[PDB]
Amino acid sequence: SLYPIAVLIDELRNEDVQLRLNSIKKLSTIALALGVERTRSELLPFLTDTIYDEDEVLLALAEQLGTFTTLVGGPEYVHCLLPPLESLATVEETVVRDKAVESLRAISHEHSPSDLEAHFVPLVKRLAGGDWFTSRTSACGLFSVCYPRVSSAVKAELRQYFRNLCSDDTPMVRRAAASKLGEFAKVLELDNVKSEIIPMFSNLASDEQDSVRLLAVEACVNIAQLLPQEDLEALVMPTLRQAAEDKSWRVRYMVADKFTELQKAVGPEITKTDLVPAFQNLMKDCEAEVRAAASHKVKEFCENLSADCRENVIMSQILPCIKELVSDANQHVKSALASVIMGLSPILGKDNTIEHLLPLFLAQLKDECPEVRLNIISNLDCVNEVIGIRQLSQSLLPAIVELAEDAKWRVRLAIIEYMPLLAGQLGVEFFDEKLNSLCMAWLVDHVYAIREAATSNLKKLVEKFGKEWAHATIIPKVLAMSGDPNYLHRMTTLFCINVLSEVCGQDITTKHMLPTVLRMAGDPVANVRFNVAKSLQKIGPILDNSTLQSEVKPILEKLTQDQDVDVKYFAQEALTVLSLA
Amino acid sequence: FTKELDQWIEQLNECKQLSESQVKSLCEKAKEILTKESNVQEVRCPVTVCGDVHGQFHDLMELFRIGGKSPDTNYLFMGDYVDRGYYSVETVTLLVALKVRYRERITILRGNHESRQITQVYGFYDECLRKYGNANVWKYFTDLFDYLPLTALVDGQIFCLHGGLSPSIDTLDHIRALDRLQEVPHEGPMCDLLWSDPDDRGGWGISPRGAGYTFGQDISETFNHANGLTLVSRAHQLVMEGYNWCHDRNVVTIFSAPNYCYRCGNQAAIMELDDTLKYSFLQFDPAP
Ligand SMILES: C=C1[C@@H](O)[C@@H]2O[C@]3(CC[C@H](/C=C/[C@@H](C)[C@@H]4CC(C)=C[C@@]5(O[C@H](C[C@@](C)(O)C(=O)O)CC[C@H]5O)O4)O3)CC[C@H]2O[C@@H]1[C@@H](O)C[C@H](C)[C@H]1O[C@@]2(CC[C@H]1C)OCCC[C@H]2C
Ligand SMILES: [Mn+2]
Ligand SMILES: [Mn+2]
Repeated sequence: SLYPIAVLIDELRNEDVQLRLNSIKKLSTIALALGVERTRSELLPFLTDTIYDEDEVLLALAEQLGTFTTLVGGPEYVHCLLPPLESLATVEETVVRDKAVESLRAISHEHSPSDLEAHFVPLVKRLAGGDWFTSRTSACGLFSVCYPRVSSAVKAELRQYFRNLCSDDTPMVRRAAASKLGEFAKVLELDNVKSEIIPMFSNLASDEQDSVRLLAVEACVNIAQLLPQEDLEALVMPTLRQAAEDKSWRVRYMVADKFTELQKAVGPEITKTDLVPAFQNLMKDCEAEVRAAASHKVKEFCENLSADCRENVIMSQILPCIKELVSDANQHVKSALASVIMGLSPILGKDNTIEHLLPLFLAQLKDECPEVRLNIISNLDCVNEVIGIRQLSQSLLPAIVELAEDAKWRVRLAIIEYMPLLAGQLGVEFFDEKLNSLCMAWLVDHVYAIREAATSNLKKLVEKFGKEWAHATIIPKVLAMSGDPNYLHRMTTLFCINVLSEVCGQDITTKHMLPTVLRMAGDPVANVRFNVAKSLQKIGPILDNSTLQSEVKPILEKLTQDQDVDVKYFAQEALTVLSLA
Repeated sequence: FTKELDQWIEQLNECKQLSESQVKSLCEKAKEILTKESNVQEVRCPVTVCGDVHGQFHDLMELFRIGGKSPDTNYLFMGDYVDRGYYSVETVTLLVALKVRYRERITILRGNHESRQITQVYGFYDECLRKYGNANVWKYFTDLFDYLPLTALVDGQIFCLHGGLSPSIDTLDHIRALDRLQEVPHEGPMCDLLWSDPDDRGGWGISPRGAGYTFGQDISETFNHANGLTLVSRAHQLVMEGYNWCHDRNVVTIFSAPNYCYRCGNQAAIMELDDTLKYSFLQFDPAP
């Protein structure tokens, strides 16, 4: 090896002419050492064939070469970069073949029209008409960048090779051609899109291999946009209508997946004619993957129907299918629907929502699958900003209050975990008047786990409304429990003070909670007493130092003299942790 | 040593048995503590009274989910920690471990199953073998069970015990007068306290268990009046509703093993005696 190039090499390992990783990235510098002439005459050549399999390296080498135009002599020599890139394109680990292509696409623009024809396109062919397969999987991504700029004669040539790539004998070289047919389509003259693209499209849509067919749906969106509305019915729709009917649910899945994109690409008229029925068929597909994909698109679809026929196709074509899906067996499907169904309100109005959706809204808020009622609960903002907070509270509140008080705790625990959500959505004014009551009631529930749930639920609530809202709406009622005759409730009080010090700030804790805590150091029951020690150890860090020494230290010290073993022990522990011992 | 007990408890809460080594330790100390206690152990409220558990470890965890974690919530278990259930070892060891760490927060009584012969017929003995390869852990626990207090008096008004009343015991003093440091006898006061069952036939009757007796309401009223008791709180009997009142409320049964033997389909309950001896029940189903 020789300097300066030898600096790239890693003489310390045991490879096969491997390069220094942290160095291939510092390549623009060696290029600057020797000049532009020597970068071409010796650096590139060395990089071209010295292609070990050190992947982290191969990747960088591919990326780095896409920003070397200028260190090679500028445009006039940009093609010196082809050889090493052509190679890197046919490698293994796709990540590399990708970078190779991205770079090849980048520098394609640097090549002059004349150089494209002389060096680039020729590289496209050798990759297309290449033996190996990856060499072709990657040729597909290089047609759209050179087509527009080369000659009418070469344009033709390029079209032919792209064709041959679509009809390749290998499924992969076909899946690849298909997923790049759209972009290639966009750079051809309308004429050739009709005479050349359409036939390739038609062919790939009716491929023996469905892994190839499901990919032509995406191509259909692109081709469909490029063509004038009147040409759609003759050149495309038969193929698309067939796809939604395809034997392979995978192909149907892609149709429901790209439905909204097809809608736009095809136009309102055809959407009302051909797509509304297709959509209904997909929502009733035997395979739940397809029904779900479809249900997911419900809101986006109705949104895009022509303003004039909108509300009608909805109440007459779409809505009856939706009532069906809310009852589907698969939770996969009820799932997809619930995460978007209430988004239809601002497209049916206050009146329509109140009469036709609010019922489906309840049918799901009381569904078995937890994810389902949760999806409905996570999206109230729109139904709420459409119908009135009262008209909603009038159709949701009884659902909640009925579950917040129910047979099984667990079922109750579930409603406790909707609160931070309902809060954040419906607002603090609604919460202070219809929900705060329920959250306080749970603090005193018979079941411990419920009390516990509601305790930490307060912290989540303060994170939603703030420390001021806490000092005014919640701390007053929480403290009131310290006077409770039942020790289970008095402890609940200290448990709420423990959690609320985490988010109420030093002021509000010292002034409005610390006093109540220190005041219970003389509670008649030992359990409250030692839990007081614990509470001071918990909130101690939030209090400033003067407080910890003037008011806490004394109380703990006294507790250490208590008759009870545990109050004594926990008192000591608190001192030691706070460093007041 | 305290940091240790805390760890042992953290372990047992993950349902992971302690080692033969540690059990031997835990038991020696538990004995020390349990010896000082009386045959009619004084328990001051507030405290939650629990009935049978029988190795149903996950239902025990459900019990703590409902009544609160120890030592925050005080507990009084009326015996029957082993047999029938699938985790006798984890269950009884967690409980004894709670007792050694928090003498004043937990009270454990002896049930008819905290004994040597019955544990070799219904689980515990064989489970110990499958989990320790030898009978030592079983001997450490059955020896310990000899020290378990036969009964507890809460606030000098609520008398708690596993089984029930004996025709050869009419006063709390008669009970304090027994020597409980021995295996459970096949007949007599000590036996009866752990084996008898309240009945809806008057006076004394022949127990279908083959040990102890049945006793009607008349017997309870007399026992209660003669001892300044407001209630007799016991377990030992499967009760579908989890808990059950009988004898014009002079007696209450509290079973804490939901779906007993994993086939009965009964609810379980625990009884909360507050700061004022006011009682409330919590019924629960088996934990999922
Ligand atoms: C346990 C019991 C009794 O308690 C049980 O009392 C009866 C009436 C009510 C009870 C069943 C309750 C239901 C709810 C359960 C439900 C289920 C699903 C199962 C089942 O479980 C029972 C055993 C057990 C545990 O699960 C239980 O006590 O519930 C056995 C019968 C089962 O159908 O009944 O049965 C009659 C049968 C009787 O047998 C045995 C009894 O021989 C045990 C003898 C009497 C004992 O002698 C000894 C040694 C230890 C032991 C052999 O110590 C007492 C002094 C003499 C001494 C030799
Ligand atoms: Mn029993
Ligand atoms: Mn029992």
